[PDB]
Amino acid sequence: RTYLYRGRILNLALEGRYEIVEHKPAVAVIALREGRMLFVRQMRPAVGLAPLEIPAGLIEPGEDPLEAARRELAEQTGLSGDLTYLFSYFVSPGFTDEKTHVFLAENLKEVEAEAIEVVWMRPEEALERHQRGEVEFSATGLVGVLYYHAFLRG
Amino acid sequence: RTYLYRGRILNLALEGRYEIVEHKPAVAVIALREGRMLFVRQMRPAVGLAPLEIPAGLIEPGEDPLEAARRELAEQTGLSGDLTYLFSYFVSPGFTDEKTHVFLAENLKEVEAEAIEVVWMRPEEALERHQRGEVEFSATGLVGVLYYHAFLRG
Ligand SMILES: Nc1ncnc2c1ncn2[C@@H]1O[C@H](COP(=O)(O)OP(=O)(O)OC[C@H]2O[C@@H](O)[C@H](O)[C@@H]2O)[C@@H](O)[C@H]1O
Ligand SMILES: Nc1ncnc2c1ncn2[C@@H]1O[C@H](COP(=O)(O)OP(=O)(O)OC[C@H]2O[C@@H](O)[C@H](O)[C@@H]2O)[C@@H](O)[C@H]1O
Ligand SMILES: [Mg+2]
Ligand SMILES: [Mg+2]
Repeated sequence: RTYLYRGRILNLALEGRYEIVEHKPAVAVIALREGRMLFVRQMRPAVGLAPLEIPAGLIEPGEDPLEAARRELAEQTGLSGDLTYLFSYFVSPGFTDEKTHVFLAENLKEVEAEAIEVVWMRPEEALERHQRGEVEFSATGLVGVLYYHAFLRG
Repeated sequence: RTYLYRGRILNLALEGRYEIVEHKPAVAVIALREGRMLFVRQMRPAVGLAPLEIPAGLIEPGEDPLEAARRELAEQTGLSGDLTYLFSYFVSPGFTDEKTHVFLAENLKEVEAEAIEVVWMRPEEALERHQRGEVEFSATGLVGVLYYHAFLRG
């Protein structure tokens, strides 16, 4: 594997004819309260718009998935809760090694008090808005919506 | 936006301090038959292993999402069916613009007869195997599993 670029959050490598983008692993937090899911939005230069996501971020040096999940939740929404590991997935294995660890957060409590918009919204509404072409989803946002519909109803 | 590299399936650009990887849009197909979901596996150099995915691929020039979905399904599994658009998501909006359009396939029929392994498996089994640390998920594979659990049971 030869490297053509070593950047901040990614390295561009070449493994034969395969173009490979190395990327730090990430975490995402699914949190439901009073029927609303905790989404977040921020301008994403890579896509030119603000998709609907759930609290997510990169795992920092010395951090394990659970600790990163806790930090991301607090820094982006000012909340903390009881976290449970759910599952993980490679965002796009065809070209990048970015792996995302998803957690569920319960018993949320505000521990703290601008570039990231906190968007509490019923998953049913996020889905319909998306179906209407009004809002876009990040993989984390869609996973949160589907997860809710499958195991958090009732 | 300045470009540091223009490759086969991706371009590495720089927009200010933001590192941006341009990538063609993709499609993914969710198909269920007799309680089993249609997964596929192939060695992915980017991650060094074969994660559980669902039929997916890049949209080619002149192709729209639906046509790409049809082509991918046939080329990877030799099947065709009635496709319905479900939703879309950006795989990792924090650095790439890759957008994936997900479809549901029904009334599958074999129209055709080696690098891609066709893996028919009950979503419940894929989830438990993953939870056991035996198999990894691509975002498409996880989305398929969650989608099934939320709307295809019974
Ligand atoms: N990192 C890569 N760099 C260059 N060429 C690649 C790479 N990965 C695959 N290819 C080439 O592209 C062809 C595959 O085309 P597709 O039809 O798009 O199918 P596939 O790549 O297997 O799945 C595509 C989509 O699913 C996700 O897992 C993946 O992230 C991608 O967005 C193959 O013949 C292969 O030679
Ligand atoms: N393309 C980029 N290139 C360089 N730096 C970036 C980029 N995108 C964001 N950053 C920097 O990284 C910091 C964000 O760190 P994180 O805690 O990781 O949170 P965030 O990037 O907002 O979400 C991370 C994860 O969610 C997905 O949407 C995204 O694909 C990523 O895997 C910000 O302060 C910002 O300056
Ligand atoms: Mg972070
Ligand atoms: Mg293709």
